[PDB]
Amino acid sequence: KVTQAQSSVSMPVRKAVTLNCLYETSWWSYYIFWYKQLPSKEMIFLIRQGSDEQNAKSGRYSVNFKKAAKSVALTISALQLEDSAKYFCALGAPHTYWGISTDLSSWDTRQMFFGTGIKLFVEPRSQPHTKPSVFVMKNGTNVACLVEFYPKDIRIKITEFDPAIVISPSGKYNAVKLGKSVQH
Amino acid sequence: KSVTRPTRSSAEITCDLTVINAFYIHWYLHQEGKAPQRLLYYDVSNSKDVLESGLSPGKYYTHTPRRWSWILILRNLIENDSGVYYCATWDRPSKLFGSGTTLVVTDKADVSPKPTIFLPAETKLQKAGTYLCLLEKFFPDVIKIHWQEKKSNILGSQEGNTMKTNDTYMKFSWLTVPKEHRCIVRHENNKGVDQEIIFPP
Amino acid sequence: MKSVITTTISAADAAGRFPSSSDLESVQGNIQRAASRLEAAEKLAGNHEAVVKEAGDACFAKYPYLKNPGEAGDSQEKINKCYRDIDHYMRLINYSLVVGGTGPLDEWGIAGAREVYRALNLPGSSYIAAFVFTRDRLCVPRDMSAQAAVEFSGALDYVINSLC
Amino acid sequence: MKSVITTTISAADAAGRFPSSSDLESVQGNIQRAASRLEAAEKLAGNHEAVVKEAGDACFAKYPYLKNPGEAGDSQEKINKCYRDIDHYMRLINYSLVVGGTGPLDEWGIAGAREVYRALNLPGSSYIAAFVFTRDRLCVPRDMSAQAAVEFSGALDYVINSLC
Amino acid sequence: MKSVITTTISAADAAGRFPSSSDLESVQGNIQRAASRLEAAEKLAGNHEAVVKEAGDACFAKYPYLKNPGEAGDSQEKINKCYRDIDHYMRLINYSLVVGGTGPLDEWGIAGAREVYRALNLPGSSYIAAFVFTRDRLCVPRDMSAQAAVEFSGALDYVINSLC
Amino acid sequence: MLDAFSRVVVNSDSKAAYVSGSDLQALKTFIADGNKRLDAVNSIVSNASCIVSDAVSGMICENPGLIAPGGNCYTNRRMAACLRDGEIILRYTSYALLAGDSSVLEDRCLNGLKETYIALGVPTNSTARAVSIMKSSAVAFISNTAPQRKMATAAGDCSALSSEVASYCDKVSAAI
Amino acid sequence: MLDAFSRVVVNSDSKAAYVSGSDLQALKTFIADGNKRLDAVNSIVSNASCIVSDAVSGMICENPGLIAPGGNCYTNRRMAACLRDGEIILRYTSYALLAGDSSVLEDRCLNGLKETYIALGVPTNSTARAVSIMKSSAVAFISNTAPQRKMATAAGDCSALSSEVASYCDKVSAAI
Amino acid sequence: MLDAFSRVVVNSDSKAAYVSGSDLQALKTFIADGNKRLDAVNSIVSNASCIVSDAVSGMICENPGLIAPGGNCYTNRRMAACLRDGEIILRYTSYALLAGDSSVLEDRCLNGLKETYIALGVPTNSTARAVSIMKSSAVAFISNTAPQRKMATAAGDCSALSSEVASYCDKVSAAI
Ligand SMILES: C=CC1=C(C)[C@@H](Cc2[nH]c(/C=C3N=C(/C=C4\NC(=O)[C@H](C)[C@H]4CC)C(C)=C\3CCC(=O)O)c(CCC(=O)O)c2C)NC1=O
Ligand SMILES: C=CC1=C(C)[C@@H](Cc2[nH]c(/C=C3N=C(/C=C4\NC(=O)[C@H](C)[C@H]4CC)C(C)=C\3CCC(=O)O)c(CCC(=O)O)c2C)NC1=O
Ligand SMILES: C=CC1=C(C)[C@@H](Cc2[nH]c(/C=C3N=C(/C=C4\NC(=O)[C@H](C)[C@H]4CC)C(C)=C\3CCC(=O)O)c(CCC(=O)O)c2C)NC1=O
Ligand SMILES: C=CC1=C(C)[C@@H](Cc2[nH]c(/C=C3N=C(/C=C4\NC(=O)[C@H](C)[C@H]4CC)C(C)=C\3CCC(=O)O)c(CCC(=O)O)c2C)NC1=O
Ligand SMILES: C=CC1=C(C)[C@@H](Cc2[nH]c(/C=C3N=C(/C=C4\NC(=O)[C@H](C)[C@H]4CC)C(C)=C\3CCC(=O)O)c(CCC(=O)O)c2C)NC1=O
Ligand SMILES: C=CC1=C(C)[C@@H](Cc2[nH]c(/C=C3N=C(/C=C4\NC(=O)[C@H](C)[C@H]4CC)C(C)=C\3CCC(=O)O)c(CCC(=O)O)c2C)NC1=O
Ligand SMILES: C=CC1=C(C)[C@@H](Cc2[nH]c(/C=C3N=C(/C=C4\NC(=O)[C@H](C)[C@H]4CC)C(C)=C\3CCC(=O)O)c(CCC(=O)O)c2C)NC1=O
Ligand SMILES: C=CC1=C(C)[C@@H](Cc2[nH]c(/C=C3N=C(/C=C4\NC(=O)[C@H](C)[C@H]4CC)C(C)=C\3CCC(=O)O)c(CCC(=O)O)c2C)NC1=O
Ligand SMILES: C=CC1=C(C)[C@@H](Cc2[nH]c(/C=C3N=C(/C=C4\NC(=O)[C@H](C)[C@H]4CC)C(C)=C\3CCC(=O)O)c(CCC(=O)O)c2C)NC1=O
Ligand SMILES: C=CC1=C(C)[C@@H](Cc2[nH]c(/C=C3N=C(/C=C4\NC(=O)[C@H](C)[C@H]4CC)C(C)=C\3CCC(=O)O)c(CCC(=O)O)c2C)NC1=O
Ligand SMILES: C=CC1=C(C)[C@@H](Cc2[nH]c(/C=C3N=C(/C=C4\NC(=O)[C@H](C)[C@H]4CC)C(C)=C\3CCC(=O)O)c(CCC(=O)O)c2C)NC1=O
Ligand SMILES: CCC1=C(C)[C@@H](CC2=N/C(=C\c3[nH]c(C[C@@H]4NC(=O)C(C)=C4CC)c(C)c3CCC(=O)O)C(CCC(=O)O)=C2C)NC1=O
Ligand SMILES: CCC1=C(C)[C@@H](CC2=N/C(=C\c3[nH]c(C[C@@H]4NC(=O)C(C)=C4CC)c(C)c3CCC(=O)O)C(CCC(=O)O)=C2C)NC1=O
Ligand SMILES: CCC1=C(C)[C@@H](CC2=N/C(=C\c3[nH]c(C[C@@H]4NC(=O)C(C)=C4CC)c(C)c3CCC(=O)O)C(CCC(=O)O)=C2C)NC1=O
Repeated sequence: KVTQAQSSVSMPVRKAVTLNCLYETSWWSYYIFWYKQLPSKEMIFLIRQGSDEQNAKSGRYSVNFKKAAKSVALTISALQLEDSAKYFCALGAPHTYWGISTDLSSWDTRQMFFGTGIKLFVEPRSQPHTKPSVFVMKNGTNVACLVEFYPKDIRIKITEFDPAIVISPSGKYNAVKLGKSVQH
Repeated sequence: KSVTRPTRSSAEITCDLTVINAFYIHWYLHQEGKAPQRLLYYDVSNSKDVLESGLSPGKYYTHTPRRWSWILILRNLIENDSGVYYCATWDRPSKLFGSGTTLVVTDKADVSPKPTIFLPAETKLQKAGTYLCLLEKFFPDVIKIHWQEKKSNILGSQEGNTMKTNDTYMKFSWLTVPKEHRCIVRHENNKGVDQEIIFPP
Repeated sequence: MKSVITTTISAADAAGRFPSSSDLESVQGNIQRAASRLEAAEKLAGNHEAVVKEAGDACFAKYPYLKNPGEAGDSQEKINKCYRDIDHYMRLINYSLVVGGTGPLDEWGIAGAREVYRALNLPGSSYIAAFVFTRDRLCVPRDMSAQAAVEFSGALDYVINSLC
Repeated sequence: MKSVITTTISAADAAGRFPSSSDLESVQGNIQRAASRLEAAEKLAGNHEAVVKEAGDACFAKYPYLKNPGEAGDSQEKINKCYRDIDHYMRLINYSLVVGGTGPLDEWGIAGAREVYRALNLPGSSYIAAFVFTRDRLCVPRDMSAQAAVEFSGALDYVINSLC
Repeated sequence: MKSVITTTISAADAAGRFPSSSDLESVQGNIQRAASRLEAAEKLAGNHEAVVKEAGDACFAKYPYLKNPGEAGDSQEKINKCYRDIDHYMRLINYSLVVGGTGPLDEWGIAGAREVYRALNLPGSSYIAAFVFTRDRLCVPRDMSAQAAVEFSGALDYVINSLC
Repeated sequence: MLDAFSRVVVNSDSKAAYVSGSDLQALKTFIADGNKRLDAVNSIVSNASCIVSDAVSGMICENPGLIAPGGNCYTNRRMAACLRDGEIILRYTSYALLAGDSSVLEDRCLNGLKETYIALGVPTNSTARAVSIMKSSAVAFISNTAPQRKMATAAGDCSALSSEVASYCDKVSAAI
Repeated sequence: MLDAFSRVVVNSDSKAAYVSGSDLQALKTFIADGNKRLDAVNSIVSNASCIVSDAVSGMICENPGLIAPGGNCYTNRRMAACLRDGEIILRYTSYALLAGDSSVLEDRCLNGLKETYIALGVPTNSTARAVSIMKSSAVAFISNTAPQRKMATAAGDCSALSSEVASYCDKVSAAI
Repeated sequence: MLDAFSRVVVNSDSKAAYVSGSDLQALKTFIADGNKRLDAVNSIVSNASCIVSDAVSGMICENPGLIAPGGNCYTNRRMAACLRDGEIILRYTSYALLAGDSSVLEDRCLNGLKETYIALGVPTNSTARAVSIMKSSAVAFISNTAPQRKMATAAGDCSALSSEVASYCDKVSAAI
């Protein structure tokens, strides 16, 4: 069993965030896997940490493993803008032949137990407030208002839909309001 | 990446695991709020399905369309059966995962994404415009909008969120152009192949 | 499987004779020694996980160089394989105690073991250290009776002699 | 003593035939490769003491545990015997280079070495480390010509394979 | 098919060993001597018809009694069979030069030839006359190089010794 | 070859399991009945000549064509071979009884015995009848009910060993 | 057994033909590449234990059911038999590479190997996997592309010898 | 069996010494004369039947009692045994010449040959005469001084190989 108690953690860019995952186990030897689920839901392997190994490190990714406390909390360092995902603490015992139940299974049949995941949002770094340039987009009885604005506080009728605030690659925010002005 | 099928029907879950020396294929369900959990694994050599305890046989079947190919079959679909499914096989350092397909089970229209196109002032101001493409009333919400050039195969394009309109969904995307940049749309329901939208200068 | 019964029956079959007084006498010895044999076997079966853990820990403590890169214990995977090997040997020792002879050990853990360990860079000294630790760790009458201890230590010494 | 000449002559004798075109061809190969293998043998004979010293130093640096009590090399006499064993193997490699085949190695260092090293608790990995260091330490043509190096490394790899 | 390569590989397989330095050395001798023996083979393959006809003429000139009734060669059919046999032997000699060993001769022209010739009243002296004429007729460097001549005459002498 | 203990070990090895408490208890029961098993083996081997000769004679008396010309028991050579093969079958049955397992019987007697008898022309039905008469005689000797031989043994139930002997003889008969 | 020269002679013997100019030129190419062939055979044999141990270990790592109870690599006896078979296959592959012909391999190792493995229960898929890993490692050693062991040879192209080694290993895999 | 290189190694092994510079130079001389040695071996083997018939016929003509009744060469069976023995001795002498060492001859032909001949009644004087005539013919063929057949070789002094052949034949004579 895996217990990721906290989800939706927030941490800025170029920062370090520690994702605290616990686990319950009756296995003498095991491994702990750390997966990030992309918005495309592509479960991606990040780092492998075993029960009887030194705390794992994969460059940016690192683990602070515990045996008695069973705290194998992954730590990410120097976060990039495209590092936000749903991070899963995966407890499995693939390459283990001794110290598990007495079943006749050859560890290729062994399931990888997952925690409920922790979503990470990589907020941009603190920086001087930026004035947004506004263009209102219209083509065929449809109005879309795209707004260089920091923080996420632009605070911008057949139907008007929820504006979408996204972190621009420029280390800032860009927003679109689509519906059938400036306040930042 | 998405599979929409009515209740009391059959859903085919293919995936892209190109593993050749596989011996077991595990099928994980992530129900987007719980942990990804195995329903069964497919014994590749012996062609057996091992359902986890407390389940009922005849709910999950692993089909072998080709050599190194697998598909999960779901009989008498219910809404609880909805989620995201992965085929997982153990690799040397980890467990490899397929791209993952989303199975939405609806009770039982043209739910293709309707392309609303906003050809863009900005080139007067910043000599760099943007093309934003809107796709409305599609089902399911599982969609993928990315932008490419006519010359090459994934340009960094800002992507807004998805919003339910009444019972279908809406989603847009724009690409801050510093040429004919196309807007590839990947949805389940399209005009069989995935969608695509042109944009002129 | 090398045992009292199988040895006597094989000798009689090679001579093409019915079981004689000596064969029944040998089986009587099997009967008498079975008490200690099966006591040791049952204790080992009930406490093998702890015994295997202790043997592996002693093996890696006496030879920390195994954890060096390019050595047999250079990863958690093959450290667990070392513990699994010790478990295999202890299970074969349990089988030998149940059987009454080295048959299971001879056929399943000793035959070809030298070639495997040479080919896989597994020093026999590490196995020997694990089994020596298991043998010298056994306490009488705490762990088993004196004669069950004789059977258990005899199986371990047989494994050690097969490795050295 | 396995060599080109002995192998072909033994084949002809087993068939009970006079030396034929193929036997003379093989001895021509002896002639052709003798330059390289005898250059390797001469270099090894002239620099064997330092080569053996380096091989033993590398063996004991790779496995310092050999100095621990109860292990091969826990006394100065045992370390001297290790260096003498490496000297014996290098002498047999020189003999193989002179002979042109693994004959001297097979008969005098390899045959029974498995049983000797198992009985005396001599880990084959130590010998393998010494010979691997000797093989990788060789430089062309700083130490010997390319083909002499090929023959020397071939003899060393033959010893290593006999040990692993 | 006996050759250098087959001899060394068969010896290694009988001893159950990988090709060692001696085997590669013998193959190197094959490489060295292939030039001469393949020159001889090429010359014989290019001029075999004249050589065969001429060996047959010499055979029947030395033994004109073979044309007498009841003898081998008493009919044009049997004379043509004589020339065909000399052609077969020359082709097998070409094969022996190509492979670098007596293999093709041993297995296809020599084995059982004694029984065949005794049963069919084919005197070995006639074949010996043909091959001796072919051997002594060769001229250096007139027909082939010195070493090609050595290999060709060696094959012919091997055939003669097989017939005498 | 395997005995009861080695059979239990092999079954445990298929599961990579230490010999369980249930298997250990079964082997302890085997040991506790070990004196009875030794008495049963002694009963069989002390009358082995009687068992084999009586069974061959009964097989012949029920099938007189066996000693007729062309019959497989005609020709004292064939009769001696028949008595020898019956004695071999009883010997391996006694081995199985002593071991508590039929592995020795099948592996060293019954493997290829059917094919061998087919090739030789040995009648399978008559051989089965001889093996069944051996079964009955051996069972009687185990239970000391043999009307013409009373082996002094302590009173008790040896019906388990009698059933074991019957099962070994049935395995012989089914092999052919 | 046959070599490349013996193979050419056997082919010529079929048509009662003296070895033609084209076959002679092919064998002259074989000789001119003979030093490269000896290089390749030396690279294989000097790493034979490496190749065999790595191939068997990889076959086990991808298929841990082989070392599970009932698997064909469980029981150190079976493990040593597997390592011995890998060594034998590599030895006959090296024989074929040295000879330039697969006759020695096909006639002394592959002859009856498939039915032997079927009778023994040796899994053909796992054996093929082990032989394929041996092929990859041997080819890497021929081309001196092994990451952890480089053998010094003069610069050149031995892709023909690597392809020949791969062909012998593919012959081994197809035989089973 | 040992060759010249193996003989040098064995001599060096007795002192636990690496092969000395003088021994290496002697073996280099052996290699430089290796083409001469192959020339000599070819000359002997190409005339092996010639030499054996020469020797046995000369031994019989010098001692006509060998073919008289009771003689050891009378009875075509004994005559063929004599011819076979001459061929075997010449074959082992050629082995020694090719190897440059008497080890193969001593260990495989002469070991126990004297006692075997004494038990069989083979006349040691006549056998020695045959061996000496073989020595003369083989020496003539080494030096290409045989009156009836000449073998084309490059001009050079092969007196060392002729003396080696003579030494091997005299060793045969001493053994008997
Ligand atoms: C089937 C085989 C079998 C064995 C070989 C033992 C091995 C073994 N011994 C101990 C544990 C122990 N073993 C001993 C015994 C001794 N310590 C000494 O110093 C004395 C020389 C000797 C007799 C008093 C003691 C005192 C302990 C408890 C403390 C310890 O861990 O050492 C433990 C840990 C669990 C426990 O028993 O508490 C194990 C696995 N047990 C088994 O089941
Ligand atoms: C039925 C009986 C039976 C056994 C007894 C074992 C024996 C055994 N061990 C290994 C395999 C192995 N065994 C070990 C164990 C060791 N690690 C160390 O540090 C020590 C030197 C040593 C134990 C003392 C290691 C390390 C390997 C793998 C070698 C490697 O590639 O690193 C293998 C090869 C297959 C595999 O990879 O699992 C086998 C057959 N297996 C059996 O089936
Ligand atoms: C017969 C076998 C044979 C060998 C295997 C070597 C082994 C060897 N190498 C060195 C010693 C040395 N050997 C070399 C040569 C080389 N060092 C490198 O790192 C390069 C790869 C390579 C070619 C440049 C060097 C540079 C030294 C001195 C530095 C050192 O000790 O590393 C010495 C000590 C004496 C000396 O200085 O030469 C010896 C015995 N010598 C032999 O006679
Ligand atoms: C008795 C033992 C014996 C051997 C072991 C070989 C050793 C040997 N190899 C080559 C020669 C060679 N060896 C190789 C081998 C290779 N080079 C690469 O880059 C590839 C990775 C690899 C393929 C196998 C090549 C390509 C040559 C040709 C170089 C040349 O001829 O100059 C030569 C010729 C001269 C030289 O270059 O030294 C010799 C003698 N010959 C023998 O007689
Ligand atoms: C592959 C084997 C091979 C041989 C054995 C020879 C054999 C041979 N050479 C010649 C051909 C000839 N060869 C020579 C040369 C010589 N004259 C002598 O007396 C010397 C011994 C010799 C070197 C001076 C001459 C002079 C002829 C023509 C005259 C003749 O037939 O004797 C002929 C006659 C037909 C012809 O070729 O024109 C024959 C059968 N050729 C071959 O292809
Ligand atoms: C082809 C040649 C050949 C033979 C020579 C005979 C030999 C022979 N005799 C008997 C069998 C027998 N033979 C006898 C004969 C004897 N009774 C006496 O009082 C005397 C001592 C003795 C001869 C005078 C008896 C009584 C039996 C029956 C044995 C029994 O079942 O008790 C049997 C066993 C089968 C049977 O019951 O018939 C055989 C093979 N049969 C052959 O097929
Ligand atoms: C030299 C070898 C050797 C043997 C042959 C046996 C003989 C033997 N049998 C039994 C003991 C026994 N033997 C039998 C046997 C039988 N009783 C019947 O009524 C059946 C007809 C028959 C079945 C085969 C029984 C039933 C017992 C149990 C009696 C008891 O244990 O008190 C005992 C224990 C003491 C006794 O009760 O006498 C012994 C030593 N043991 C040996 O070591
Ligand atoms: C000259 C050719 C030559 C061969 C190629 C082998 C072929 C061969 N292999 C085995 C025997 C065996 N071979 C294997 C090997 C295998 N098990 C696996 O899991 C792998 C897939 C595979 C090797 C890659 C095993 C495990 C056995 C023992 C089978 C058993 O006892 O159940 C046997 C039976 C005798 C024995 O056990 O040694 C033979 C003849 N032997 C030869 O003489
Ligand atoms: C006890 C039985 C027995 C025999 C059957 C003969 C058989 C026999 N004959 C000869 C020996 C001989 N036999 C002959 C006979 C022949 N001359 C011809 O012209 C014909 C071709 C042929 C008869 C048809 C000749 C010529 C020799 C001498 C061979 C030679 O030295 O050239 C020899 C060799 C010894 C010797 O030189 O005498 C022997 C063993 N000798 C025996 O001891
Ligand atoms: C590997 C070594 C090797 C040898 C050297 C021979 C040695 C040898 N020679 C003979 C046997 C014989 N050897 C001879 C030979 C001789 N008679 C003479 O008159 C001559 C003087 C002399 C040869 C020059 C004879 C005549 C016999 C037969 C004697 C007999 O059967 O009475 C025998 C007994 C078996 C047989 O008859 O073949 C043996 C072992 N054989 C071998 O295998
Ligand atoms: C595979 C088969 C094979 C052989 C059969 C030999 C054949 C052979 N012999 C010599 C070479 C020689 N052969 C002889 C032989 C002799 N000259 C005399 O005058 C004496 C009568 C006689 C003594 C035996 C001599 C003296 C040389 C030296 C000439 C030289 O090397 O140039 C050479 C070197 C080149 C040459 O000059 O021809 C070769 C290749 N080598 C082989 O590789
Ligand atoms: C005259 C042609 C003839 C025979 C021969 C027998 C042969 C015979 N013996 C039997 C059965 C049998 N036979 C013996 C052997 C018996 N015990 C001894 O110790 C002595 C000395 C014996 C030899 C005579 C025993 C002990 C049994 C067990 C059953 C019983 O007889 O009570 C059975 C019965 C098998 C069954 O139950 O199906 C038969 C048919 N019958 C015939 O019709
Ligand atoms: C931990 C479980 C495990 C293994 C064991 C290996 C087993 C293995 N070795 C391979 C392949 C392989 N193996 C070697 C040998 C290797 N290289 C060297 O330089 C030396 C000294 C070596 C000793 C080990 C070579 C040279 C190759 C060629 C390919 C390569 O590695 O580049 C391949 C690929 C075969 C193919 O191409 O199909 C495998 C699967 N892999 C695993 O996952
Ligand atoms: C008629 C009773 C009779 C004989 C038979 C011979 C037998 C004979 N041949 C010899 C010696 C001998 N024999 C041959 C073989 C011979 N030479 C050739 O060139 C070819 C092709 C040959 C085939 C026959 C050679 C080469 C020699 C070497 C000495 C020489 O002839 O010059 C020697 C001398 C041995 C010595 O030197 O001690 C003798 C006695 N002599 C006889 O009195």
